[PDB]
Amino acid sequence: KLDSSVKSEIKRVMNLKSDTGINTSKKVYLAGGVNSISKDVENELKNMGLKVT
Amino acid sequence: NDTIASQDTPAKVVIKANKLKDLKDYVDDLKTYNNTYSNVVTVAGEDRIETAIELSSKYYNSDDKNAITDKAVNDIVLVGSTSIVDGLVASPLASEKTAPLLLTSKDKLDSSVKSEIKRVMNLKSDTGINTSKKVYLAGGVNSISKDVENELKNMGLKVTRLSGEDRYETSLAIADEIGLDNDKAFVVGGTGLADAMSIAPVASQLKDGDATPIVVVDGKAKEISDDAKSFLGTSDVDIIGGKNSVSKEIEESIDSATGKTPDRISGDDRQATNAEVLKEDDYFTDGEVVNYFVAKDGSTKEDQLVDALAAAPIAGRFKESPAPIILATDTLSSDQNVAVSKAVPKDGGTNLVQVGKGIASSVINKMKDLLDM
Amino acid sequence: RLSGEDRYETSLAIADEIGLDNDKAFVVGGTGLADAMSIAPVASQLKDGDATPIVVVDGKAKEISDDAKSFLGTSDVDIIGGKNSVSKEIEESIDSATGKTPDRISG
Amino acid sequence: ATTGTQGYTVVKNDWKKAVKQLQDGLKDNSIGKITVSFNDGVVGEVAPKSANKKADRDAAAEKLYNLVNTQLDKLGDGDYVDFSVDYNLENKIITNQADAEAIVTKLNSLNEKTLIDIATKDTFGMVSKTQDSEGKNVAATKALKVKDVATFGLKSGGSEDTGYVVEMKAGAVEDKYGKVGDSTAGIAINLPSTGLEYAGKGTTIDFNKTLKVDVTGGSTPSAVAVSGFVTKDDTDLAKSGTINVRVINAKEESIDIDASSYTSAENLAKRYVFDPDEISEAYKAIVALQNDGIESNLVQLVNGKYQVIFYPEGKRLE
Amino acid sequence: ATTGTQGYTVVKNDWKKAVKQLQDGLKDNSIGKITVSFNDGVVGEVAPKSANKKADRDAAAEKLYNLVNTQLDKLGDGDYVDFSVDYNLENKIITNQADAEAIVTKLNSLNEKTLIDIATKDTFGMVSKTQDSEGKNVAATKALKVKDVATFGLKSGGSEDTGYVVEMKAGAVEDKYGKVGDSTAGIAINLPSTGLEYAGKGTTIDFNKTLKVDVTGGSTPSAVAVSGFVTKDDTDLAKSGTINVRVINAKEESIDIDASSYTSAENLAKRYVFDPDEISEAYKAIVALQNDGIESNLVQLVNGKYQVIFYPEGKRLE
Repeated sequence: KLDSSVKSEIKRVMNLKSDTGINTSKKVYLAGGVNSISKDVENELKNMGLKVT
Repeated sequence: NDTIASQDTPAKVVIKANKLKDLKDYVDDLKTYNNTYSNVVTVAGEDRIETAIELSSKYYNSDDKNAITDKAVNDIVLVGSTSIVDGLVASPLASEKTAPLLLTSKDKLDSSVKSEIKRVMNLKSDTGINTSKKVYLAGGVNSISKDVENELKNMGLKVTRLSGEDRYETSLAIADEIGLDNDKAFVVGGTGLADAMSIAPVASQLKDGDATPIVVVDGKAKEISDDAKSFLGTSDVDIIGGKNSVSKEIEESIDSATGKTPDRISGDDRQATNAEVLKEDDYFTDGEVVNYFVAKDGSTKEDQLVDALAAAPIAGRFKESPAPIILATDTLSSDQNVAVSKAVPKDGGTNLVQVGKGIASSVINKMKDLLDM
Repeated sequence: RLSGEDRYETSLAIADEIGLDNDKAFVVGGTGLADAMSIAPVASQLKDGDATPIVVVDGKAKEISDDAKSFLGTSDVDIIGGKNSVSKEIEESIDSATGKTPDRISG
Repeated sequence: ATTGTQGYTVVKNDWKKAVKQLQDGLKDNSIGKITVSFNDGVVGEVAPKSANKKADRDAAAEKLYNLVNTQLDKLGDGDYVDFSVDYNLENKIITNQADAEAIVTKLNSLNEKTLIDIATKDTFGMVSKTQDSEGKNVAATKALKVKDVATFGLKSGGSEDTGYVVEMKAGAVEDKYGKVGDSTAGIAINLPSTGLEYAGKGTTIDFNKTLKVDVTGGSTPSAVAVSGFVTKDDTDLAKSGTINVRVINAKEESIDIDASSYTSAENLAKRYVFDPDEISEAYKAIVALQNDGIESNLVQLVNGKYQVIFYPEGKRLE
Repeated sequence: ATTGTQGYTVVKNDWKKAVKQLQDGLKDNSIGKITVSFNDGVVGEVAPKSANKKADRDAAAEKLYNLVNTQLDKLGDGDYVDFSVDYNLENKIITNQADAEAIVTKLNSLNEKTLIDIATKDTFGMVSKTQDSEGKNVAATKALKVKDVATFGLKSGGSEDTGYVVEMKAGAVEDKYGKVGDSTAGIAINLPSTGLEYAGKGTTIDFNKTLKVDVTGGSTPSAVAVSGFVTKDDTDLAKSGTINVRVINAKEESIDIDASSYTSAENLAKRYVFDPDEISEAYKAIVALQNDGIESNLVQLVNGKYQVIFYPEGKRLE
């Protein structure tokens, strides 16, 4: 589970908002496989509207 | 037959139609839904103390769009979390001193409040404490104990207490600190808690730079105090609340002292008086008030008006269009419904700030309806 | 390997490799096996070097996939098979996506 | 190219057909020069050495494709290719004899359109050159259709170099304009003296303005004229100038309002955030076109449908 | 430009370094023009508008990178980029004051290298300008080193536009060449009068040929000379002309025979099929170089190692 503290820092540091378009330049790099960062967490980042590599 | 799109665009949307009118309508709806997807904030914590902290963190030493100040502050206004009576006229003080209005438990300074004080004033070991770093305690010892005052002093801050034996002397102590420099002042009755909260945003309007002071007077006395008379000098006064809050006797008294005829903004109850504050032209312009705050009215319990106390400075300084506070716990009055309707432009409101938790959803929905949100 | 989770994604993988360069494409239903075989020779007809791609779509769905829409772009489409293989809903979907009226060859 | 300017925005999947339109533009001579830019920086100029020669135009078209094909085929997120296209729609010709004949048939499909009806005692129309023995106008034999006024076909000196050019030849009309039984002599019909060639002139034949009658005088007519080929710019930009083409790494969302299922303007707002000025300018151009007849590049008649283009900022959160 | 020609073959992973060298080459004016080709077709020309201006050379280098960066970074299997590089190593200047000083340090690191040793009764070498009281040559104080024949540093008047240019100034030597105790007068040491400028002039200083002694006459020497800057090109190619660089979508297999683990010639044959003529021509040039002293463009001394280059046809079956 993406920690709520981490989700908040992601939105804060990248400035993600409802009134603003998430253009193709907002990117999140997951450094590790599924046993380090699960699929559930990757999908939560995708669900907010970010490119996730 | 096209424009050059941004490189970061996720799509090329081509909207086609046989009839130019069907196109016109699709593009009109698109414009409408695009613009509308954005505007209603709540500011509340699990406690009234946390609500005040949430307000301080959002509006003082904050980068927020409606913040009163963006830099570290030199002044705090502190109020006893239970004692609304003592801190009653502290909102315009907080407004003019560019200071958050915080709530504290009487006996122990709350750790959350202590953290917010250090944060909002930026207190440090490498920096000299000149005679200007200040904490104003709005209230006597039965609202904010000596223990708490000494704890603020222990942090290394100058602590000034604006107080007296009662709400009246306490109010003048606070009003004296605000200063009466625009030849204008507000007056409210001792039991007019909600009335003081209704006018608090207005008093908190910096008008020609200065906030306007609020004075609590013994509304059932024959004359106002010599201290009130001296403070009021030769100024214009606006009385907030009906004859059951501030008698006609007191209005005459103010007239005689100032030499100028005082105004009266009032209704049959607190929600009505709140509505009247909004209707008054000196305080708000018709079809030009877009920003609104909502807080509990105190009907269920009087001390629950502390949310409005802490919100009022902010409402007074909000952007470049001052906001009122609508007092409503479970329901809006008919007068409030009308007032907002006449205050708001035909186009609706642009900001709605709910302050505290126990405001019923009906109230917010109704405010959203009145403001077309 | 040109593949996907199902027949539809697999078909686009194959159609993508063929490339849609003549502004023309073929579409068949998931159960339209025989229909795909009926048009396969035609798709296989080269015009100025290129074959025409065939895409399998969910014939009972409300809309074709975003992948199908993207791949098809603004091209002319010929649907092979009846309403039980590729519903009228899917024909409309292809029309809306391409902006061009698709044809239907069926029995 | 500069974001927001007048010009075409092609998506990645359609790069080949868009580039084909520029290649056709170079081959057909609509385009005198293409300055190519990868992202924001200029990387090459494509221009035929001599517009008169076919080979030079084909060479320019091949070089264009070779230059941009990997850049376009491998276009990443945020990347784009801009083409600044110096054109002169007046120089566009038809390089294929099959395509020239395809345009001749497009013009011939109008041959039976009646421009002016036969006259009556009540309504003005076509009358004869000479009055009867009593000095009165008698009705003409036939109505005036496009077949009367001009014939179509490819020009005599056509070739792949100079182009096949569909050509209209003004006819001759002995018949005039008037009322039957009237003593005043019929008014002479001015036939097309300009716009006699259509080389596919960086344009498409505007059938609303092409071969259209312009009666002058209202209730009491004094002059009648018929236009030659009047074209419309495939982009609304002027018959000479510079247009920007831009390919981007975006998906094409075709929204046909006449369709049964299309993305509702509501769900479109829910999926993407749009530039308010991009919307309001398109809306103003629609209102102006609807109310005053004022044309704009933002809204255009393309394939019997009015179209607008939107490039949203990005997707909406959640 | 053409498979099999003399020139460089860069693999995809090193495209950035190779393009940087061409960019540096445009910036330092080694390169007057780069004609770029995507696969077999020419797509652009990179050339500074005016060689004397820095900005025009930087613009040429940025255009070069912008043009080729996607094509190279996204290079697919079977794709390639060819650069035809018009250069004139003689126009190379050193356009960065940091790079010019890097070459001055290169030259200064030679200063202590002995060119001629001190003479002895047994051996010819350096002797004094004037003979002793008995009319015999006496040994010189010190050996002849490079510090004694020339000084290094960047030329005055330099700027990024005109360039910094590393410069040699011939020194002065009073000492001569002979044997100690010999009556014949010492021979004058001829100092560098040419090849005095070096901006890294699209070439690298050949230290085997630069600042080298040439004794003439034998048992009775009659002349001694010292060369100035004698260069060897970044390439084996002449001081000026045209070079072909090609980037390809291949993995680089560095086969160092001096290594502990390298691909045995057996396993190399097992993994790939090699052109027999590519092998035998390389082998013949190795044999000629080994048995006779003969140098060849097929076999070259590069970074202290003899190199051959192979581009196999493909992988072997099984």
